[PDB]
Amino acid sequence: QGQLYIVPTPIGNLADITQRALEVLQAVDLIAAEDTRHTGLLLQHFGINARLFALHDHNEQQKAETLLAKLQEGQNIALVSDAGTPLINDPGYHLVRTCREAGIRVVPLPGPCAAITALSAAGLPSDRFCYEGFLPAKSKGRRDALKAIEAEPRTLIFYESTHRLLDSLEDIVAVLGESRYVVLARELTKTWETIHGAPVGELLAWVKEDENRRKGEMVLIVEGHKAQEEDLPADALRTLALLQAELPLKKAAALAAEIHGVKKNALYKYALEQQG
Amino acid sequence: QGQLYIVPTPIGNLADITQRALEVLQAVDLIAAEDTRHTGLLLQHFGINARLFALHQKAETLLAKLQEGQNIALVSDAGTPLINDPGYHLVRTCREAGIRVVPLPGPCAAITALSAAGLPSDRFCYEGFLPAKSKGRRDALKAIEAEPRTLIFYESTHRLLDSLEDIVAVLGESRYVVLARELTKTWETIHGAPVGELLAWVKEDENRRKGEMVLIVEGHKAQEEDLPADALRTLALLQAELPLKKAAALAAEIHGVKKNALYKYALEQQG
Ligand SMILES: CCN(CC[C@H](N)C(=O)O)C[C@H]1O[C@@H](n2cnc3c(N)ncnc32)[C@H](O)[C@@H]1O
Ligand SMILES: [Mg+2]
Ligand SMILES: [Mg+2]
Repeated sequence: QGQLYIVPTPIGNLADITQRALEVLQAVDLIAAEDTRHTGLLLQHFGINARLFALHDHNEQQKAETLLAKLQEGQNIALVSDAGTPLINDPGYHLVRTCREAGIRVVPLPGPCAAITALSAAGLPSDRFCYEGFLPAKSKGRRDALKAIEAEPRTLIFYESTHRLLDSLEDIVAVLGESRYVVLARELTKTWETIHGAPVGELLAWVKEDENRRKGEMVLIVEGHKAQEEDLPADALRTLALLQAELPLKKAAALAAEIHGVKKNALYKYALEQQG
Repeated sequence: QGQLYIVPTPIGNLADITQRALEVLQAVDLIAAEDTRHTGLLLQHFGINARLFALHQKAETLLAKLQEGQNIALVSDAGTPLINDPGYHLVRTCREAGIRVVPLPGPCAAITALSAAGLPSDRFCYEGFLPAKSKGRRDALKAIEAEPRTLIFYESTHRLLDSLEDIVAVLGESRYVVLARELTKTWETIHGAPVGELLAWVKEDENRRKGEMVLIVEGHKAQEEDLPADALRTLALLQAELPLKKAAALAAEIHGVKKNALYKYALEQQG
């Protein structure tokens, strides 16, 4: 019977909270939080007292049923995360789905979002964009993920940690090339806030100039691929290379052209250039 | 020497304004908005006076003012500014001119709708307003039919029925769609259901299509198992050339299909 509230929290600047959020927090009986201690400190700063429930992804589903039962009893539950808004790389998906399928009102509240905040000042097209969150921590997985989105024409939003910023930048340089334009937004809404846009190679070089520039939390905005059709499809080239490894060059090119339905002369020229 | 500020505005709830935004508005001596009337009404409700600037080149004037040393705050009618509209060129020019841009967190209709829709969020794409023309809308839907990420669109009450019919025609009926209406207000309503069921539900009453809407559509992540004729012909061609096992592996890696299936199919054909 009681409604669930998705109340965002500041992303580092306490002053960046909404009045409605404070009223809702003081008007609810239980607050599901990623880390009770953290939220507890935030509540104390505003002089708000309420019950805290440890709700994180590890025990999300397990306690989703308990939260649903509590809501059915007429209680009001507000969901908060350490920062930004829940459900965006933060726990809450299973609980929200269970509440929705059980016929429970869900009241979302506007609030801070690191990706949106970075995009607003990114200086890049915002009409269409794709959010991807964190990148794989492994080199092979990261390279595969980057390759899969190499041809994406929309602006790309990624989340990044100081622990792997240099490796991720190097992988981006290797895959997407240094010509791509990338914007790094660090410590938004904080004293050391800094947004720097540049070619990937230039960006990397600038970051390596000082360790201070890769400290804290970061968001990466990658300009989408340009609308150039001169380059032939990469899948055809990969198939041609694999068939060359397994079969003779001429048969490999003929089979690749036949399956992909592309001109054989261009594929043969590319293969000859690669071999040379 | 001046600093540009991005100050998101409420989206239909005056209580959704943050303290930092109010302090920034007081601090800046010139506020630039697209719709002067809306921002003026917001300021009067908050009892704020300032030198409003109207947007319609204005980029050069704003850059000159910023270079002079005047703090300018950029605002929009609702939500976060410079989203689904031009203006990012000005931010890029200011960054290239040594100016410092301070974004402020604020309301976002798409993010707010996504946080409550319950559809997957680990990865999503925002497509903004769909084409107002039926042919354009159908072409856009076709271009994103195979997208596996959750899609977020903005729609107006005028074309909500047309958009729903277009999605029904293109994406079919089995697809799950969530409609968010009048978020952050007494009329807020989020309803999730198949496209056809949602269309019937919205047609059942007129108030359900009143205002501005946010549409969240789950990506295509089902019925991906099949045996395309291209894979079969490739396997047949490679079998005569390479050993069955090698041909099956090559076909599987080319078409991204299970190798063991192709092998069983080849054996059944041979049999
Ligand atoms: C792009 C122009 N945009 C401004 C929102 C801002 N740009 C933002 O990013 O949040 C206007 C569009 O956003 C949607 N919208 C705004 N407020 C809404 C609300 N309370 N409920 C539902 N939808 C809403 C709706 O589709 C409207 O036509
Ligand atoms: Mg922790
Ligand atoms: Mg968290």
